[PDB]
This record gives sequence, C-alpha cells and structure tokens, in this order.
Amino acid sequence: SPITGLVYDQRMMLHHNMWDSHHPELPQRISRIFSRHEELRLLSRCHRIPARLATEEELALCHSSKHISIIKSSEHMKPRDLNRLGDEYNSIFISNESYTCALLAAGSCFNSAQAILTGQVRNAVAIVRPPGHHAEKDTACGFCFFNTAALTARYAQSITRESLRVLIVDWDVHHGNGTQHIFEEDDSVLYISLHRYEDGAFFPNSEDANYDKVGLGKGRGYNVNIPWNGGKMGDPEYMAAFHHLVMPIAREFAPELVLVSAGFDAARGDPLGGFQVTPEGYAHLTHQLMSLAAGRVLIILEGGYNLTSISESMSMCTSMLLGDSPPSLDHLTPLKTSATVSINNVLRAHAPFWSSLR
Ligand SMILES: O=C(CCCCCCNC(=O)c1cnc(N(c2ccccc2)c2ccccc2)nc1)NO
Ligand SMILES: [K+]
Ligand SMILES: [K+]
Ligand SMILES: [Zn+2]
Repeated sequence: SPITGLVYDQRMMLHHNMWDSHHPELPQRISRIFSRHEELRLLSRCHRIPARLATEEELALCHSSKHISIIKSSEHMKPRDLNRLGDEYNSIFISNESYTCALLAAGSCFNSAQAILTGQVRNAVAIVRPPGHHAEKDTACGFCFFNTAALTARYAQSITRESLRVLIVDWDVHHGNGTQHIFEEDDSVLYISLHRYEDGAFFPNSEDANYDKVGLGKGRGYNVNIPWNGGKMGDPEYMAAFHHLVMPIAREFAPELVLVSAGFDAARGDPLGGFQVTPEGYAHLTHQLMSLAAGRVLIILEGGYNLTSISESMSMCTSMLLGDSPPSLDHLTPLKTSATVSINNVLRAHAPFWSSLR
C-alpha cells in the first residue's frame, strides 16, 4: 500500500495568455514536472488521487460573494472584455478557461487533505496551476485567483473539529500577502514565510512583509515574517533560518497537519528570484518537516519559472516523502553578514511570545 499520494490533471494547462505567449506562468510548467516523475520511476511508487472541482459554498470559506461572481462571469466574455477585466487587478491575465482551472486546483488539494486525514495515505504532493498565495478575500493579484492553501486549511477544520491546529510554511521567494491577511487574528493557524524583501522594493511592494508584523488580537505571536536584504541567499542561510527559528517555533505549537506553499522560484537558475537554493537543499527542508504532526504533510505548487530547475527540485521532495535517504549538501562556508542581521531582528520580535527562544 503506497504511503505517498500524487494528484495531476492535464486540463489545468488550458488557462493561457492570448496577448503575450512567452509570459513566465506557462501551461508546460505542470507537464514538465509530471514527465520528470516518469523518467525517475517515481510515479509508479505513488497512490494516484483524482482531481475535482471546488464548489461555490467551499469557496465562501475564505472569499466574498461579489469576488466569486465576478471571476465566474469571465467564462463567457469576448476577447475585448477579458482584456479590460484583467487590467483592473495588479498583474493578472484571463482566458475563458481560467475559472475552471482555478476550481480544479482547489478541489485537487481538498481530496489530498482528506486522504491524509483518514489514513488512506501518510503524506502527498499536488502538481497544480494557476497559483494561490497572493489572492485576498475580495480580489485577485499576482497570477492568483483564489487562495488554494488557505482554503485547504479551512476545509480540513470543517471535516474534523473547528480548532484543529494547522501550520503553513511558505518557502516561495515572494511574500504571501493574502494568506497573512486571512489568518491575521487567528490562533488556530500559524503562518511562517521566508522571502526576498529589499526594504519594500521587491514584489509585492508592501511594508506588511517586514519582521515587526506579528499578528492582531488573540493572533499576536502566530504570524512570523523572515525578510532578506542585500544578498544572493542559498543553502547556508536557509538551513540557519530553520535551525534557529522555523523548527523551534513549530515544535512548541505542535501542529496536527502541515501544508507547504512550495514555490520553486528561490532555486539556482530562476529568472525572477536571483537566489541559489539547490535540489539537495530542498530535500533537507522536506526531511525536517516530516518530523512534525505524526508525519501528516501536503506539498502544494506555487511559483517557480526555470522549467529544468522546478522539475528536478519538486521530484527530490517526492523522493524524501517516500522514505529515501537524504543526499549530502556542499561543504560548510560562512553565512552572508546581512542574513545574520535579519535572523537577529526576528528573534528579538518573537522572544516575548515563544519560550523556546528565550
Ligand atoms: O511568483 C509569484 C508571482 C510573481 C508576480 C510578479 C509581477 C511583477 N513582474 C515580475 O516580477 C517579472 C520579473 N521579470 C520578468 N522577466 C520576463 C519573463 C518572461 C518574458 C519577459 C520578461 C525578466 C527576466 C529576466 C530579466 C528581466 C526580466 N517578468 C516579470 N508569486 O509567488
Ligand atoms: K514566502
Ligand atoms: K495566524
Ligand atoms: Zn513567487
């Protein structure tokens, strides 16, 4: 009986950009990742989980009725009207297939979480597009329509109990502004993001992503931002952040389910990120999170734009979930000075809330 689930459906390739056919969020992102799983003989080792559509009642766990109704109406618009609607948001393109593809991405992740929680599988991966982490309650943003990861947390609570403890780890190179805002006054969902910041000048261009935003109300302490400035970061800085911050806070919270907002745009070779994390580095981050929540872990694709880099990086994560031995990293070398400044600023902000840090 396979201990790892996998979901993929080629219908999610139909969303496309009719005015700019080389735009980086390409249909072949998901088909290239699936083909590499066949070449490495990983697909036959997994249990295949089918895709489905999310329902409109499920979308209302996080989104307004007006936002649901506007995106739904684009299914039948003519080209001139699709171009006008898209230009009303920050960095969005739309075709007649976009609404259906965003529904399939969300429902694929609901079926995966249900298989994990009922014990049919121990853990799982989801090869899905368009992405989710910039979408807000009332608007679309940054290539994203509905917030797939935030919806999956609320779905899991609805079928078990309202206070089920969920951790979301966001290792995409950009800040997830929508996920932060949805859970900002909530102590049942812990949000932890690592991201390129540059004093507010990198997308999405807001001071909401700095280390001093810690949560609101009864949610004070349950929002953790790790921002990078002035440096091309890689394996040494990401391992240091996990050892001093991510893993001590996670163990004290003691989650019952772990969701990864797993973009691969911090990887060596990415044309938007400019950073240097390796496939062996992503394998070590995956193996550390497998020690939490009695092993209940779901990996969800977000961004990432070098086709060879994302195919090798996500395949190594699946190999770790199946139980293979982790590969060795490069030799030890000094951290960059600005990265130690960032880690010290986060420790000073969260020490009042977490005894494992003081
Ligand atoms: O991932 C996400 C979603 C992120 C949304 C970002 C919106 C602002 N837009 C860019 O950030 C951006 C940066 N770069 C480039 N391209 C480029 C690519 C293909 C064709 C032409 C140009 C580029 C390449 C090399 C050197 C200079 C520019 N395109 C867009 N969230 O997690
Ligand atoms: K992030
Ligand atoms: K929170
Ligand atoms: Zn990204």
